[PDB]
Amino acid sequence: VQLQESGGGLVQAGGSLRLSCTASRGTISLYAMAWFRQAPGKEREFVAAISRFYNDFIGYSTNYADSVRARFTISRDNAENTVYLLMNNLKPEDTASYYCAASTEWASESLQYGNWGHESSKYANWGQGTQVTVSS
Amino acid sequence: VQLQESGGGLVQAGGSLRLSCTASRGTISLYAMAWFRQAPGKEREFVAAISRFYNDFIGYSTNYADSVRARFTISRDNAENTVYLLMNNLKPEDTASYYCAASTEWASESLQYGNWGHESSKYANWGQGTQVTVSS
Amino acid sequence: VQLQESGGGLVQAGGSLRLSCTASRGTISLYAMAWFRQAPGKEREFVAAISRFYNDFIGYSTNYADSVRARFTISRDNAENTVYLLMNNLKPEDTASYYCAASTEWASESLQYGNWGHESSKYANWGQGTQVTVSS
Amino acid sequence: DESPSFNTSISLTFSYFNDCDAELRIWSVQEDDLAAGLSWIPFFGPGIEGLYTAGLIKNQNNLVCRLRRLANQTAKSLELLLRVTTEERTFSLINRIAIDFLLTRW
Amino acid sequence: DESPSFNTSISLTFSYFNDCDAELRIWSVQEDDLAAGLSWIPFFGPGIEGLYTAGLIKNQNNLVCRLRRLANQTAKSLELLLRVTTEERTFSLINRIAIDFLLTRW
Amino acid sequence: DESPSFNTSISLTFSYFNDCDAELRIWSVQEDDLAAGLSWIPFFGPGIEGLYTAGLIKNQNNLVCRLRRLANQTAKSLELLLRVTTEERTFSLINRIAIDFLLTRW
Amino acid sequence: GTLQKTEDVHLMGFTLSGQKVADSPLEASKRWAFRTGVPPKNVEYTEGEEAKTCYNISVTDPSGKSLLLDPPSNIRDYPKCKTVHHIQGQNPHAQGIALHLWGAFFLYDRVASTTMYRGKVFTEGNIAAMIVNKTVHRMIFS
Amino acid sequence: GTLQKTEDVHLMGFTLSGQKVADSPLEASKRWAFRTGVPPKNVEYTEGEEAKTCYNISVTDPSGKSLLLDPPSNIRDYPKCKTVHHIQGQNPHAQGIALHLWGAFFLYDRVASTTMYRGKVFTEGNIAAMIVNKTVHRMIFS
Amino acid sequence: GTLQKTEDVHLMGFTLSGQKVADSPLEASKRWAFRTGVPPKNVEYTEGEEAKTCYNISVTDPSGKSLLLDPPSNIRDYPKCKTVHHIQGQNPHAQGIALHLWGAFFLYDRVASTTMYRGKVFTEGNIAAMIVNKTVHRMIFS
Ligand SMILES: *[C@@H]1O[C@H](CO)[C@@H](O[C@@H]2O[C@H](CO)[C@@H](O[C@@H]3O[C@H](CO[C@H]4O[C@H](CO)[C@@H](O)[C@H](O)[C@@H]4O)[C@@H](O)[C@H](O[C@H]4O[C@H](CO)[C@@H](O)[C@H](O)[C@@H]4O)[C@@H]3O)[C@H](O)[C@H]2NC(C)=O)[C@H](O)[C@H]1NC(C)=O
Ligand SMILES: *[C@@H]1O[C@H](CO)[C@@H](O[C@@H]2O[C@H](CO)[C@@H](O[C@@H]3O[C@H](CO[C@H]4O[C@H](CO)[C@@H](O)[C@H](O)[C@@H]4O)[C@@H](O)[C@H](O[C@H]4O[C@H](CO)[C@@H](O)[C@H](O)[C@@H]4O)[C@@H]3O)[C@H](O)[C@H]2NC(C)=O)[C@H](O)[C@H]1NC(C)=O
Ligand SMILES: *[C@@H]1O[C@H](CO)[C@@H](O[C@@H]2O[C@H](CO)[C@@H](O[C@@H]3O[C@H](CO[C@H]4O[C@H](CO)[C@@H](O)[C@H](O)[C@@H]4O)[C@@H](O)[C@H](O[C@H]4O[C@H](CO)[C@@H](O)[C@H](O)[C@@H]4O)[C@@H]3O)[C@H](O)[C@H]2NC(C)=O)[C@H](O)[C@H]1NC(C)=O
Ligand SMILES: *[C@@H]1O[C@H](CO)[C@@H](O[C@@H]2O[C@H](CO)[C@@H](O[C@@H]3O[C@H](CO)[C@@H](O)[C@H](O)[C@@H]3O)[C@H](O)[C@H]2NC(C)=O)[C@H](O)[C@H]1NC(C)=O
Ligand SMILES: *[C@@H]1O[C@H](CO)[C@@H](O[C@@H]2O[C@H](CO)[C@@H](O[C@@H]3O[C@H](CO)[C@@H](O)[C@H](O)[C@@H]3O)[C@H](O)[C@H]2NC(C)=O)[C@H](O)[C@H]1NC(C)=O
Ligand SMILES: *[C@@H]1O[C@H](CO)[C@@H](O[C@@H]2O[C@H](CO)[C@@H](O[C@@H]3O[C@H](CO)[C@@H](O)[C@H](O)[C@@H]3O)[C@H](O)[C@H]2NC(C)=O)[C@H](O)[C@H]1NC(C)=O
Repeated sequence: VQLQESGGGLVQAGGSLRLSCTASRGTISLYAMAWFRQAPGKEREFVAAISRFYNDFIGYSTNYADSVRARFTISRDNAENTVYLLMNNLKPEDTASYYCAASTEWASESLQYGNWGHESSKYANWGQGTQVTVSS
Repeated sequence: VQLQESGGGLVQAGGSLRLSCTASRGTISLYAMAWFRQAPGKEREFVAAISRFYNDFIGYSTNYADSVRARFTISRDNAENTVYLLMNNLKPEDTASYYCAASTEWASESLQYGNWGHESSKYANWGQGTQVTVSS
Repeated sequence: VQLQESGGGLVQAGGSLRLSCTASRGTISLYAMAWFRQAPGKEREFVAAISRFYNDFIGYSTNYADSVRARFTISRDNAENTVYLLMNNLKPEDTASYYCAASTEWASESLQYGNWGHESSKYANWGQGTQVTVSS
Repeated sequence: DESPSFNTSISLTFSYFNDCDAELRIWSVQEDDLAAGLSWIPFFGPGIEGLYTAGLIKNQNNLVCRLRRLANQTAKSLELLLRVTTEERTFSLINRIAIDFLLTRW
Repeated sequence: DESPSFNTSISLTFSYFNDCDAELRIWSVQEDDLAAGLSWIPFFGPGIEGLYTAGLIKNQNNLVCRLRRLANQTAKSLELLLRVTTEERTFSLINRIAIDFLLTRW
Repeated sequence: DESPSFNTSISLTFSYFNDCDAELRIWSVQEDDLAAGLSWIPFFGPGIEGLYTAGLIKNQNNLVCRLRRLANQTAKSLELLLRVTTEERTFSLINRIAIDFLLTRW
Repeated sequence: GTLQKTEDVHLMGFTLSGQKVADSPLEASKRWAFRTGVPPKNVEYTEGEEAKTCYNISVTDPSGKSLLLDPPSNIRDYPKCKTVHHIQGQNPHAQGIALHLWGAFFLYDRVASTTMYRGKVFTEGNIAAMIVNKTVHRMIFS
Repeated sequence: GTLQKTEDVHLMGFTLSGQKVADSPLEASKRWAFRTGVPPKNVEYTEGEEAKTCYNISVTDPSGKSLLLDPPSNIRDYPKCKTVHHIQGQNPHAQGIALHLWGAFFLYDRVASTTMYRGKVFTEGNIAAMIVNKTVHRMIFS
Repeated sequence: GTLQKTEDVHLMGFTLSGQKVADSPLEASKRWAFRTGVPPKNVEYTEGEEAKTCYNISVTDPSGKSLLLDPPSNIRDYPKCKTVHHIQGQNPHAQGIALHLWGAFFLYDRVASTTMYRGKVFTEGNIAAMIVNKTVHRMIFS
């Protein structure tokens, strides 16, 4: 149920970071979880999301926003009860407060092909977030 | 007729610059135009040159000095009445004062194959030049 | 007989150096040559070795330690009576005092294939060595 | 690799060497474009996207079913042949079928 | 592709399946004496710059003009043959001509 | 290049177009891997390290000592034929030998 | 019968969706698996049937590199598809190349493959070779 | 038909300059253009006519990159050229690859191509296939 | 006329160790040399002998660049080798590619080459072509 974010900080342009998202009193193997970000003066935008069932081939279903494709990689470890985001080749437009969210509305049935989990009205249990700042 | 140069400055080794050459009271669509440079204690040497007809295929025929091949490029825009040179991968042997020149003696007939416009006795209307300095 | 080292110093990580080793009253075309290194608090380890016959094809027989393969290159010049080693892509684990050694025990018969000259009990005429330090 | 011969001796004869859909539509390389006059030149050609024409194969004597099962047992023989070769680029089979036809025809 | 069997009967026969220069000088690969003591080895071979010999095909029975005409009309079939394939490397052709000859003469 | 036919009837016959070992141990692909049932599928295949099988060709009518002699006279024609070609990829000769066989059975 | 020209033979690719086989992404993902130790192969085919269902699949590891292969210059997208399914995924415990469990082929533009490439729309199918001359081609086609 | 060996088939490249076609670089550049969406193709030939005028051409965009293709390892310079014209150019409004308007081929060392490459000397020409045995080859070659 | 199919043509590659030629690395190194100006050529064979001695050789210049060429994706290690000699050396005065001085080919996994490659296990040998069918091949095989 309760979540927390870690790993944010200040980096230069073109740098890399890795965010961790953990839950203490909640088993993450029943929810699909997503990373969002919010800039000052802007709305809270989708970044990435990862699903809940395994499929042998195409293991965990992932989805990314178009500005962060081929740069950001989401990951899930159920045994460590963790969700990671490895961010690579950072731009100064990526400076935001990053948030971790969970949902149990979807991620039933099976594989979610195409844009899925891209909204914010069904994700709950937002953490306090962490500040990622990319500047020269 | 009256030309001026802009865009020079001080860069490190391996850097890049872009110089502009504009004409105030002369339409450059009747001249073939060239970039030269001069070092302190050395003569004024050829760098690049560009012709005046279009040919559909092989549009504007250009020529370069052997020390600046595959690093420097020359270009022109007729509506903006401007001749650019983009220099890439600078060496400290390229430190010089750069000058812009035009001719009407050549640029008749059509496509100029082979070393053409490599002299300096036919170029006129030299500008004041700009200083390009490459040092560590 | 009397050997001497030169070319060591302080470099950053990923840098390159070139060590020379010169003999005053000895002709190194009679001996097989080798480079070793020693860290403070560690034993003296093998780095590289080069043999004494030419073979037209495959030339002078070389051998490298496994930590320094595809990074360090040994060479001999017989007319200048020198043996060289070029270090490329230095790591901070390479910080050591480097030593030059000669042997007349092996390098008879011909082509020395496989791990050869990897020990230290037969090499003699060690120089004073030079300090190579790789640090940030 | 198996290969039928569609003769015309409408009725057609077959000579070699549910799970079936009757409607078969295909895409094919252009033939009438050869009669254009100038479009055989690659600069005046159609390009990648306009290179294909759609068509339909009619199912008159269980033609489509006997092509679908032909592919389904042809893929077993062809893949072992792809196992033998050492090249990973595009490999052609047209010359091999023609030489096999000439070798068994003698 | 079109192909003549350029064959004999001094007097010579042209079979099948201004804008001309009579003088035809060409380059080729060592007309005869293909062997020597140690020439077939590529270490003692000719090299990439000196393996070409020069010859002069004589216009006996208007050979050169008709070869030029045949070359100028071959491109119609050749570009349409190259359009169908999708491989972008060098494409051999003499095997197709030999298989075409075997298929047509039988 | 040379290619002998090699026929049986046990007495045996040779038809073309010491300094040798009697024993000849070779590696081959497989007689028939189809007998497993699903080994033709690449996911159920053996892979690179288990693709070959071992065999022993027996020197019955001095077979090994004439194949070793045949392989050395083959090299000249092969090096010249590779000199003619300009492609640096591997070149297959099976179609070439088959076409050369078909163009001489007249 | 008889065969007159070398270009009279054809190799069509027939899709598995015409074999009354389920083509939903869940029911088609159970025919694909990763395996090490086998090279990929390609084969040229001339023409074929357009599929009801086509797929565009990218699979990456938790590190970030892709588990599939880069497409060569001859690989293109499949010509006509009624619908295309866009699927992204993350597969931690798997290594090697992608292969088809039934022994079928991954069809592209005039190239059939034993493996699956990146960013390229394919289908499942099997190719068949045959001999058709121009007379019965005009008799059957369209 | 007298065809006994496969190496009796010759593919000869005849230049356009032997067809009394004007071959100065002034009026030879109007047979060439740019086009997007066409793959390049190459074909192997055996021997060819000694050329009169050849061309060595590199064109570039105003950003500094060449508009022609990178030549493969197969592509080499044309063997015999009496005159080689060195043309350096720059073409802003032009995207795609280079193609020939007459349908002719750009001849290189035993490779005929439908496109032009960077830094390689070519000529304009067309190829023809014929069947010549050794006894007739020694009669005409000299 | 014993050719009925095209799969009856085999390409066994016989090694020089069975030719009563010495195979120690010293004497085998005297059949190898360096030369520039010759392109490398590869040919495909199907099967061959089990070699007695094999070689794993890398040669570098004083700068650090390997004088041997890099291997393509189809080059693999030789299948059967009783002894693999690991040789590494430095050759200053030598430019070009590696060539054999007799005419023998550098045998790899079903590929025979005229040149050597970086870090691949090869042997010496010459390939031979003949025609056998299945009855003879069960008569001779094991
Ligand atoms: C040509 O076309 C035919 C169809 O016309 C195809 O044949 C199919 O071949 C596949 C091969 O894998 C068959 O799949 C097998 O399904 C079985 C599963 O059993 C269930 O289904 C059957 C009914 O189909 C019922 O008994 C019951 O519902 C069962 O629950 C098994 O035999 C196989 O399972 C194997 O794989 C799974 C994982 O993949 C594992 O459990 C084991 O490894 C197990 O061995 C297999 O999955 C399929 O049924 C065939 N179809 C038909 C209709 O018979 C050919 O493939 C096709 N050829 C080509 C080249 O495309
Ligand atoms: C076999 O060899 C022959 C001879 O060399 C080649 O034939 C030539 O083919 C080209 C194809 O482009 C012809 O070029 C065309 O010329 C025309 C120009 O207009 C003239 O038309 C007639 C010609 O006598 C005159 O009455 C008239 O006054 C003009 O002088 C046009 O038809 C073409 O123009 C095209 O380009 C321009 C701009 O690029 C545009 O208007 C259009 O795009 C237009 O299509 C073209 O220039 C050439 O004339 C032919 N030569 C001869 C002698 O007939 C064959 O091509 C060759 N076969 C091969 C290679 O396969
Ligand atoms: C097919 O099989 C045959 C054997 O059946 C092989 O033939 C051998 O070919 C090589 C080619 O290099 C021959 O080697 C040459 O021998 C001569 C000198 O060598 C010795 O000759 C006799 C041997 O008893 C003695 O006087 C003495 O030991 C000599 O040392 C020369 O002709 C050649 O020398 C050349 O190279 C050296 C560089 O090393 C230089 O001096 C010169 O360049 C000189 O030209 C060469 O050494 C060998 O003798 C042949 N063997 C037999 C038994 O005849 C074929 O190679 C094989 N084909 C293949 C594998 O493709
Ligand atoms: C099938 O899916 C793949 C991805 O799995 C799609 O490839 C993507 O195609 C787009 C559009 O061309 C590429 O974006 C482009 O990037 C360049 C460079 O930044 C720039 O021109 C624009 O940003 C442009 O949008 C994208 O990079 C590429 N993605 C990958 C991972 O290669 C492909 O289009 C899909 N096919 C179909 C038919 O939908
Ligand atoms: C056709 O024109 C091209 C383009 O100008 C010529 O290619 C050029 O060839 C020269 C001579 O070999 C190359 O110069 C050399 O560069 C290397 C590395 O810097 C060095 O050895 C020397 O600097 C040497 O001069 C040059 O790089 C190359 N240019 C390009 C763009 O590839 C080609 O030679 C011409 N063909 C002829 C004259 O037959
Ligand atoms: C023939 O000689 C070459 C000489 O390079 C051998 O290739 C080398 O093989 C070793 C053992 O697999 C490789 O080392 C390994 O590298 C990986 C990644 O760096 C890592 O697990 C360890 O560093 C490990 O030692 C080595 O990289 C490789 N060298 C090259 C240049 O590729 C080859 O194995 C020899 N062949 C035989 C059959 O012995």
